[PDB]
Amino acid sequence: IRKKLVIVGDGACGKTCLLIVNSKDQFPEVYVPTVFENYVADIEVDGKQVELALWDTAGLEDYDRLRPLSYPDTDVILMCFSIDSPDSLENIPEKWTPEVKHFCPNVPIILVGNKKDLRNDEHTRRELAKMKQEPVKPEEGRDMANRIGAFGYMECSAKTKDGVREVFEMATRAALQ
Ligand SMILES: Nc1nc2c(ncn2[C@@H]2O[C@H](COP(=O)(O)OP(=O)(O)NP(=O)(O)O)[C@@H](O)[C@H]2O)c(=O)[nH]1
Ligand SMILES: [Mg+2]
Ligand SMILES: [Mg+2]
Repeated sequence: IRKKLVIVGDGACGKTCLLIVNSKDQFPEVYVPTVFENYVADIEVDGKQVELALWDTAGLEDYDRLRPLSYPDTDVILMCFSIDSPDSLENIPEKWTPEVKHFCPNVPIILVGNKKDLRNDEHTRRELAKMKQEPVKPEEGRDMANRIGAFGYMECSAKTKDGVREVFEMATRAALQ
């Protein structure tokens, strides 16, 4: 069984790192903005054997006209924000859902909060407190998931691996149904 996954979301919100930790076990050393990229992951869910094509896309506006070339015939979308960036969550209904809904109107969406390891990070909390902000709360992520009609809401850390497996298990289930 082959299924296609496309990952989207604000620049630097952790998309590439999430695909790599899942499919190569290594955590990339240098932050390099994505143009486009492809990876493959073999996953097994409910005794079903699945070869998941992972289509990585650009968060940078520089590449907005390129990103839609990745959408044909998608089976599941991972729509991401970073827990260290409340504005990246605000941009989910502003830009990511409108775009996905247009190109892939009925494809299931998993809303994914990345960088969970930064929720309790002192530097992050101090930096955001300067703007009278704080890390995204799980309740806020889950509210947004409901608002946009996502299949599910998941949090993870590519850095520590917490929750990564479950994101891809959920995405595969979604892709199969
Ligand atoms: N603390 C922490 N940092 C992370 C995590 N995942 C990625 N990062 C860091 O965040 C930066 C951007 O990550 P990356 O995956 O490249 O982001 P992206 O969403 O693919 N960006 P683009 O849209 O530009 O391709 C990198 O410096 C990376 O090390 C995570 O789980 N925790
Ligand atoms: Mg990237
Ligand atoms: Mg915005």
